[PDB]
Amino acid sequence: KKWFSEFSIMWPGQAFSLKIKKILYETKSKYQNVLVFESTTYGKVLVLDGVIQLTEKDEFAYHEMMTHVPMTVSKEPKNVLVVGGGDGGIIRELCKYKSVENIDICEIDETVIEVSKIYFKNISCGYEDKRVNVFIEDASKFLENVTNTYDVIIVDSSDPIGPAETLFNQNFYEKIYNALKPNGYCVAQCESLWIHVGTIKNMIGYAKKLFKKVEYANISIPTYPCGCIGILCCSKTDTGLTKPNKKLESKEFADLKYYNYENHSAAFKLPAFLLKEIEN
Amino acid sequence: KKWFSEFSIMWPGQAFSLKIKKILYETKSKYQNVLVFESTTYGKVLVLDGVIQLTEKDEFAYHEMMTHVPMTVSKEPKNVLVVGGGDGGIIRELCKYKSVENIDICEIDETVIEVSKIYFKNISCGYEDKRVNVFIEDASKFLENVTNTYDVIIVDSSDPIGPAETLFNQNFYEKIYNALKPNGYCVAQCESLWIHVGTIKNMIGYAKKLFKKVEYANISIPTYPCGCIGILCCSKTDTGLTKPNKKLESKEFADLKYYNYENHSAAFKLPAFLLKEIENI
Ligand SMILES: CSC[C@H]1O[C@@H](n2cnc3c(N)ncnc32)[C@H](O)[C@@H]1O
Ligand SMILES: CSC[C@H]1O[C@@H](n2cnc3c(N)ncnc32)[C@H](O)[C@@H]1O
Repeated sequence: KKWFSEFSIMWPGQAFSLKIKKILYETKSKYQNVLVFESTTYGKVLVLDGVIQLTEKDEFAYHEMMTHVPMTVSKEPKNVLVVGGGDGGIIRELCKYKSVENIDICEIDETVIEVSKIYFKNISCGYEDKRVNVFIEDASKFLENVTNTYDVIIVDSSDPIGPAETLFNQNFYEKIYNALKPNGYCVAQCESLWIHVGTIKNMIGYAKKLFKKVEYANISIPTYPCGCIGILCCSKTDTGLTKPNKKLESKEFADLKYYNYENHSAAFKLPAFLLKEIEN
Repeated sequence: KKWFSEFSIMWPGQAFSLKIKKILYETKSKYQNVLVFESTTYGKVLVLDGVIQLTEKDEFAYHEMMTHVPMTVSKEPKNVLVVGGGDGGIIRELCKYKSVENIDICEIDETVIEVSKIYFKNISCGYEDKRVNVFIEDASKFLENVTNTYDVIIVDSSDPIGPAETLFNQNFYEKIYNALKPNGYCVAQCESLWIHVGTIKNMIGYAKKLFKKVEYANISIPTYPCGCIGILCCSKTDTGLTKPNKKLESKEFADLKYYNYENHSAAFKLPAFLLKEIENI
């Protein structure tokens, strides 16, 4: 009985392994190597170019924090875009907001959507919502001509090596800024504070050229390297994304497993060493 | 270059590994297998029975949260007990409080204190402080017949597989409770909320039979399984441990790399699923 090991040039000197119960699917798509397996203790796992993208056991932490942070701050969002996120976990959490009109997703790799629909039904269930519109395209190309459209943009990308390489540069952030409404918000997956603080500082700096308020939050998730991942939070208004404007009290939100009102703000209380690195 | 991989029945089906620059020391003590190695990206690493105890790069997160949460709540803590903690990290943090009068440490395995002096001098530097008294004993035995003595008890244990087994039971918590002053506090290492909910529920339940207010806080640390570890927070007053009564702003605290006043309280804002489980204790 074998183990899967996640080793990368992006985090050298460390590795995380999961014991494999069985391999479910492996193929090479037009864009990336795609592996799906049942682990013995974290449920099903999705792997792209040898990097864990999700497990069934902990995916809610990431998907709920990335969605409910901006969606409890934006008032009356009508148009939201997911960049990347082919598994559909973000769309799942977005569907819970009954007054959103259009959920647009731009995913480069249609094989990730297919596989998610087949093997991760509890994640990909939102694709059935008739408000969902799917665009199969490089988001960097998709966003190049959009302006003044989205209330919230959620960048749920894979890591900078592979097709997401176009999503971690200044030009992309300008596109996000322009694609947003005047009071719109963006959140984006961003490097772990335990790995490359220099990358976080680079990303904050690209955002701060455009956005009035740029903040960083941490989410605990055991199957990403170092057991955590950042959220780069970008606001066009001065008030930012640290404090929710509403409580998720309706029935669609009863079963949340991570997010709540208090932990929203707590997510932005970062270790002292990081604060010092990003203050200056 | 070889890798070190951390396997345990306490975390089946997963493992974290670190690339080994060089092996520094390996010995079987009277109690456990002791390993020290230099990793390629985390510095030196202390391993006990095949489980990572600390690394140089991230040890401050655990030692600072474990220490400064109770020490900023207790108003005038003069006598403090560390259980376990042979490496010295909690003692280092405690020595920063000039107003502390006495620090007792009870550590079962003196080889771990010896190894820490040799290979972890930036962690073991407090053993030189003249306030520090060292007892080499199973803390379960040590605390029999200690009563109404400590303002703070900090239980920096290894995992419950091995000699720390005697620290993860109701009997231990009766001793802690008796050894603390009437407004004393205890904090105890209490495992990962991603995989140890069973243990976390058992421990909180033992503490709740004695203490009026029992809380749980989480610390981000990448070299413990799941990238986090919790603090079982035990108070004899109803106000508990979530709000500090002092700030760490003086020179002695200039070097803090994790803890601050907001982070203290934020540590206790737990994931929704964990809150639901703690409701079922
Ligand atoms: C699984 S969540 C991360 C996703 O980001 C998608 N992705 C990577 N690069 C891009 C890109 N340039 N545009 C849109 N989606 C992308 C990946 O194919 C993956 O499904
Ligand atoms: C390295 S910090 C953890 C410390 O807890 C110590 N320890 C484990 N069990 C006990 C015990 N029953 N009493 C005191 N210290 C202990 C271990 O030897 C280790 O040095």
